[PDB]
Amino acid sequence: DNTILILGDSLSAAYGLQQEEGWVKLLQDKYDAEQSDIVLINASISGETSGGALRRLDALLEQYEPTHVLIELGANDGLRGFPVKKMQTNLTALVKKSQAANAMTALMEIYIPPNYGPRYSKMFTSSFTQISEDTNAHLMNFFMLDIAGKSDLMQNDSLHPNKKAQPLIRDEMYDSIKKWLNN
Repeated sequence: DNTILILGDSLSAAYGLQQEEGWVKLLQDKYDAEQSDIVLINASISGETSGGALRRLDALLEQYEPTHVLIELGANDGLRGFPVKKMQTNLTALVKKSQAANAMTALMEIYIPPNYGPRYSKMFTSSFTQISEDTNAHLMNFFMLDIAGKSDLMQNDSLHPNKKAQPLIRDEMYDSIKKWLNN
């Protein structure tokens, strides 16, 4: 039983693509073809924030009783310049609710452009390390780091990865998930 609830935003919800082209579904295809027992449940919603997810999580945990929760949230809070202290409170509560439901929890590190200056971007990214220290959630590398500088992998809007990016993200997530579940 390695059932992983993916609590993400547009970076995991196949924004601008068909759901079947998105990395979560491509990653399940890979698992299915390699005799894995991992099952991904995608609960990602485009535009989701840390506080919006917090309002949904109790119901998702009751619904699926996942053994693992992988959080990929906060980019929308940071793009909007929301206070990092409040995002940190919200993400910590997400982790603690997941752990209280017996789910092993991972948190993806997120990076944002300096739309509110470099110091806010550092405050924002460092908060994920602080939540991991506070909760013991497993920190995951941001899969966009090696994608966002490649224009052939990004949609016209320069924000969302395109269809070509999805197999690449699938392979980074295969590796990050494998390291977590051996970790």
